[PDB]
Amino acid sequence: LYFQGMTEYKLVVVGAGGVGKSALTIQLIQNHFVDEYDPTIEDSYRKQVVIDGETCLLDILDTAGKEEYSAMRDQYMRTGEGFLCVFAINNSKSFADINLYREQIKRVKDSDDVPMVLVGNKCDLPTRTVDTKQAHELAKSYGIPFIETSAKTRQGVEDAFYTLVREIRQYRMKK
Ligand SMILES: Nc1nc2c(ncn2[C@@H]2O[C@H](COP(=O)(O)OP(=O)(O)OP(=O)(O)O)[C@@H](O)[C@H]2O)c(=O)[nH]1
Ligand SMILES: Nc1nc2c(ncn2[C@@H]2O[C@H](COP(=O)(O)OP(=O)(O)OP(=O)(O)O)[C@@H](O)[C@H]2O)c(=O)[nH]1
Ligand SMILES: [Mg+2]
Repeated sequence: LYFQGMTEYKLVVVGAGGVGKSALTIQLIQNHFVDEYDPTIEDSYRKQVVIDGETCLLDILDTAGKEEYSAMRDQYMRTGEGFLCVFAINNSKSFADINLYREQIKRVKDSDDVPMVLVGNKCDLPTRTVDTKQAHELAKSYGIPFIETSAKTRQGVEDAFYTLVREIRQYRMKK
């Protein structure tokens, strides 16, 4: 649970290719928006942050959306403590891919109450095909938070990662 007395949280960002998981992560870690698309195999970042007064060590795993790197899933799902399940609000297919990740996480962790947050990214764009209410209704049925983000403008970026931390904390305080 702790590293040098700081509370450790192992966050994993998952979702289809091109949804913005790297841009989100890099916005949180480095406070800059990546405009280019450099597909990820698997990257990781640590960040010391205060969340609700608690000094946390975040270990954020930035995973592959491209199917060619699927063999790496089982390993990150075993070690991850909470999952940001990311789709893009202009990509219907990405929204339809959410439960591919969710069900795989549940299967690997053999658990129905794994901490997760649904993230609808690219909320800056005009061309929305996935509505707020539609994604909200899904997250409600899952019993998880839903947050709209823009890696470009920073809207909701902290909220997405910090909500996940709060959910893990609540899951842990239960036990
Ligand atoms: N307008 C806008 N573009 C975004 C946003 N987030 C990401 N992008 C762009 O979308 C493209 C892909 O973003 P990435 O973060 O590389 O995507 P990814 O989900 O990490 O992709 P994989 O690593 O292949 O799974 C890039 O060109 C980003 O600049 C956002 O919030 N708004
Ligand atoms: N966790 C998980 N994700 C999966 C699985 N199969 C596919 N995916 C994800 O979903 C994507 C493919 O789903 P779609 O967006 O419908 O794509 P598609 O039509 O099958 O193929 P393309 O459009 O060519 O990418 C992959 O790139 C992965 O990100 C699976 O078994 N488990
Ligand atoms: Mg990436």
